[PDB]
Amino acid sequence: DNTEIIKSFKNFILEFRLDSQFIYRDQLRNNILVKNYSLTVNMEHLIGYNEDIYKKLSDEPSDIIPLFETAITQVAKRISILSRPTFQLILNSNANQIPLRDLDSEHVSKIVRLSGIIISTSVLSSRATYLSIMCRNCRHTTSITTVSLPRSCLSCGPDPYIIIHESSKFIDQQFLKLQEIPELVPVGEMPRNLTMTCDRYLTNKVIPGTRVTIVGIYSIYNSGVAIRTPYIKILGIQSFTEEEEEEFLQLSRNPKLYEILTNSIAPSIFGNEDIKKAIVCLLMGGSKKILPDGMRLRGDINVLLLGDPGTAKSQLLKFVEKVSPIAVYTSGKGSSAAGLTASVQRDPMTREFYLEGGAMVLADGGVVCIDEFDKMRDEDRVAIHEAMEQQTISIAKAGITTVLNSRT
Amino acid sequence: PSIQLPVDYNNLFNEITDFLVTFKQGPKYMAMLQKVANRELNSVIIDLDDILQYQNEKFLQGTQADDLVSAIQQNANHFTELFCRAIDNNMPFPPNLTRRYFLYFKPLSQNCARRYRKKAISSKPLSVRQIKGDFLGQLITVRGIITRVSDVKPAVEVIAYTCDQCGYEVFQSECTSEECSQNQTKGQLFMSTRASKFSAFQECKIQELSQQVPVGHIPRSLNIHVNGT
Amino acid sequence: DAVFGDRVRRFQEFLDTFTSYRDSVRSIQVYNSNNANILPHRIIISLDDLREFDRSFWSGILVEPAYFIPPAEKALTDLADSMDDVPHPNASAVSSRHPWKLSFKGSFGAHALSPRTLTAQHLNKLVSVEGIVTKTSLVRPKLIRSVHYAAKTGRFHYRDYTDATTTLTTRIPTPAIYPTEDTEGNKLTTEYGYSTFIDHQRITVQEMPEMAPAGQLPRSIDVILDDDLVDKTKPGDRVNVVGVFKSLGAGGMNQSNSNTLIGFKTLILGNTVYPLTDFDIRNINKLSKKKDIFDILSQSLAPSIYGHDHIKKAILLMLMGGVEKNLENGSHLRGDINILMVGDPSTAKSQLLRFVLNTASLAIATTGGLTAAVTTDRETGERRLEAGAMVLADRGVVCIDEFDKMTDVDRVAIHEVMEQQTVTIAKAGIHTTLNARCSVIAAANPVFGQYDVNRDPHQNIALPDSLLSRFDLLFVVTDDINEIRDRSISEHVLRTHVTIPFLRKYVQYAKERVIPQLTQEAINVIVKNYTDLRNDDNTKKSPITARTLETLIRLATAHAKVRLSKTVNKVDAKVAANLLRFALL
Ligand SMILES: Nc1ncnc2c1ncn2[C@@H]1O[C@H](COP(=O)(O)OP(=O)(O)O)[C@@H](O)[C@H]1O
Ligand SMILES: [Zn+2]
Ligand SMILES: [Zn+2]
Repeated sequence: DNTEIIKSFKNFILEFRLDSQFIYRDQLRNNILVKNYSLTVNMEHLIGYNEDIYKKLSDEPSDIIPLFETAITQVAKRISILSRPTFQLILNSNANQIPLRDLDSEHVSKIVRLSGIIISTSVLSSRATYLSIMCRNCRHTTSITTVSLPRSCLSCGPDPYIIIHESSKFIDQQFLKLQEIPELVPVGEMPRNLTMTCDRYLTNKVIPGTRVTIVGIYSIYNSGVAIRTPYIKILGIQSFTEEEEEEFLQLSRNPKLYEILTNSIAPSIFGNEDIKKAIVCLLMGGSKKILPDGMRLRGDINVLLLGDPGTAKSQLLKFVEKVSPIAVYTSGKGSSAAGLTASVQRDPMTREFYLEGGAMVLADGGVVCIDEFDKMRDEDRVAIHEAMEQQTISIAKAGITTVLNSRT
Repeated sequence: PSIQLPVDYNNLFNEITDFLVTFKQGPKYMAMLQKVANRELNSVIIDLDDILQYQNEKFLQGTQADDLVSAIQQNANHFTELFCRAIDNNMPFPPNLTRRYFLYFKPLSQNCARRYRKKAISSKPLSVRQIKGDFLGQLITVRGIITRVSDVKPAVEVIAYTCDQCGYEVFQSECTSEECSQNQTKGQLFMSTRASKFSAFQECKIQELSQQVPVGHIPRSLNIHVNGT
Repeated sequence: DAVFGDRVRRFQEFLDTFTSYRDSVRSIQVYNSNNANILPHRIIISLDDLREFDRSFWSGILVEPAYFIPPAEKALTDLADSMDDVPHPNASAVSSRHPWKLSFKGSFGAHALSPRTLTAQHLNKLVSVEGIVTKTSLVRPKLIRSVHYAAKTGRFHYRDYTDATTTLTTRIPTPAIYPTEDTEGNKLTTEYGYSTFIDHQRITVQEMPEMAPAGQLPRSIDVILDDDLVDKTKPGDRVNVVGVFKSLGAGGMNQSNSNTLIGFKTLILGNTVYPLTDFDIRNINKLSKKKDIFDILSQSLAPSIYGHDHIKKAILLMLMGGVEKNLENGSHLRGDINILMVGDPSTAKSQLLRFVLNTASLAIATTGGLTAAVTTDRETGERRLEAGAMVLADRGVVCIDEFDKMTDVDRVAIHEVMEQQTVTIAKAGIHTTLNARCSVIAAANPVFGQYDVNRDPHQNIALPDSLLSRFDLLFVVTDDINEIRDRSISEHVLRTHVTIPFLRKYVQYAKERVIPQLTQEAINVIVKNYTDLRNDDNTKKSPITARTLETLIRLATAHAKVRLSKTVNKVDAKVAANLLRFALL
């Protein structure tokens, strides 16, 4: 019965044709030439090629994605034999994503799509994928591919087998932390954080502070009375309308574009044309340049408001928070160097120490609005100096040292 | 699995008994054992130079001789009992559980080794850093400075019990004596502390001096344990 | 099995088809017989030679160490144990029983990795890893073979042991302690003098920062060393290590233990450690004879800085250094030279320091553990001192940025460094003296950012006069604007919007061979100029003290090294006197 699923996959790789070419056969063949044992399957082609397997995969991927791994491995090895390990499945999709707050107890074991920003990552760890064992009582040998060792010999007492280390295979895995975009979070709420895991070629692609689009499986695992921690098996990560492009191109073609946008910034306030225009320059920011020696010029434009009280200077920062797509607003008093910049903390879910970003890390690639800048301590200012003039944050806590970029 | 080594304890033990009987001061050690026999002394110090002197005396006389000092050098753990065994039968419940005396060996002197045309590697004032794993179980002389000494602590060697059912003295919860093993009823054991074998023990540590330290390193330390008198 | 014996004979054939290996073993055997120190029972195998003799066996070491190396170890041990009769009366029973270990060299193929590049795909393979020694564990002996005597039966006995680390192949573990009774059941007489023990140590190797990308924690891996490699490295050393990358334990496979976070422990079974011309010389000496070589070398230095000829000359003189002396009373004389830079922060100070730090062979960057009087502990609790930049820069140069930002604890420690070239460590339970013969170049800035040229740094920067007097040369630079001149230097910046490799040989050779002594020519010059400076009551950068006389001797000696003359001349003192006047104005 499941052989048809393998056969359909084989047709979808070897025989699927788009743009008058065997794109899936060729791209897998090219990956074999590169020796990259992974294939990027586009879900939009899958639905157009065979909806029946899509129904099974979308509803019950429990056995389908084991079939995905074994079928692609067989097909790719067939291509390798024709031209002259387990191939990782990678999924690219453009279907609608479900909001992170909308995940519930109903999408369990269902493939879902998400979008968010990575706030913390873990170090790589090795996990078993193929094992060979030997009985200590009678030297009986067998191979094994959650997974647990047999309790009795197949030829010896309870648990007679031991692992043959030199004839076993392992794969690498990483643990990631994802949370929703703070801009999409209404005030009075801390963005929900979700644990994600990635393995093999999908590891180490994203650092904390990177905005990503997620395609994965929603599931739980034990780690309250029965509160199991949710987690995601990562399947694929990615990181305007034609009429909108013409609309904004027409905006670029407006003769009074600069003045219209200048007036548009905080229209409730009167005059103040110069400070409006500089903040407009803050929104666009400079263009990045790289020295031939490898150094990078900071492209951010940082402005200080240093005038008398009651001049709408606080209101100017607030308006930017509502116009900048990536916006973080914080006060000088209610901030700390660890809160602003990066920090190192132990994840209680996996019992490991993770590198975790801060407010100045979340605002990477956008604009941050700090108020009462004079009221924050010098140590916070010192950490800002590195971010302002190098776009980097250096962390040295406990017994570990690291440097993290921050284009804030 | 059985193996063969050129070591022969039969020749050495006979030499030890002969050395005890013959080596003069009458005999030096027999006089020492006589004082112990007179209950005047509690510890026995064995001089390896005296043993080496006797070996050279036997060597110059052309009689049979085996390098007893090197045998004690290599395996001092077992030769300590052998000297006790010789004394336990030659001094003017199993015996080892009741012995209250103590025995030690003093090292060869470099002048003596050179005088007998030999090298006393064990007695060479080497540092703790230079003591490899090859020296485990070997009597060696260490030159250094003591940096920490602990106070006196009890060190029980054999734990004594008394049984209500038989009255026997049991040494090491239930009595293992012959009468209680035969009987269906066994008297429960209790700790007879006044009968347990206490040994005087202190913890000491030795460390290299500054001149013994290689370039830019930290002076290493080694544990020294002191027992008996 | 029979396969094990086949590869033992195959390795014996390799040891015979190239006699260049086993003849060095014979050289070791001959040397060890004469010393009746001991040479190690280790040889280095060229993988290329092994590649051309047996491709499968050569690939066997790289790909399947567990099934190829132990056959090779036995074959080498067999060859050493049979090439001589070992006529030693007693040493033949203990010393000759130590097996012979292997080392590897040549092309590593794909197995040349880093802690970052090392992954699970590289397990169970012999690989070469490049990194830095962060720390070393404590050394302990490890039992290998036990020897005991069965007194009741009248014959000796023995027993071997296996460990998951020492056995590349998964042999049955032997957790048993040294036996007390053998098969006969009689109590055994322990033979410590004939048992075999081998030392063991653990080290941690981390990826070098030179290739580390930002935004990630560093990658590290543990390496296991035994016997001869047990104490061959110290923390902080760059190292290339070749060993078997092998896993241990189980990731919760026993019972249920099905947590998703548990992974398999991995480490490297290291077995080879690699710690990290006359034509030019005749050209170096020949170039010294032209009059402008001092100026030409002073222009190749700092090509990105226009002007500052005296500073560039000062850098050359500081690299050349003076000459140290010893006295019959037991005293020693400092010879090195220090330079200090002061003025506006971004103006050419970081640029000059960047060139010197990159050019100098033993340049260390410092900014405000340099005192080397602090300890770092191992994983088991034992601790070791960590070296400091001032100590490490012995016979080198110290590059300091943000010198004004250094703490008072650094200042009191560097007082003896710059004056006595030593560090007197006095801590709880630790007391030692370390040489600190390092030249010092530092940069400092005023608090206000804009330097008040009318006043000395004692009020613009407010460092203690005792600390400031320890610098032989001081320079103040500030971007006083001449628009046509600043245009000339900014055009090259706007363009972005003697060869150094031979010069470093010139600096190396001159200091390596030339040790100039004083001459009557400079004696009168030194006394007269020093007296004139003392007579000059006009304001200067610093008052005239005996250290100024010391600086003149140091500078004149440095110029003689530029001239590569082992005796000083009147011209050397003349240059030093003029340069000091420029630094004092
Ligand atoms: N030019 C202006 N046009 C309209 N409102 C203004 C203007 N200048 C100040 N305001 C008023 O000032 C207030 C913001 O002041 P704010 O910047 O918070 O004071 P502070 O500088 O003490 O933080 C707003 O309520 C705003 O209505
Ligand atoms: Zn079995
Ligand atoms: Zn009893």
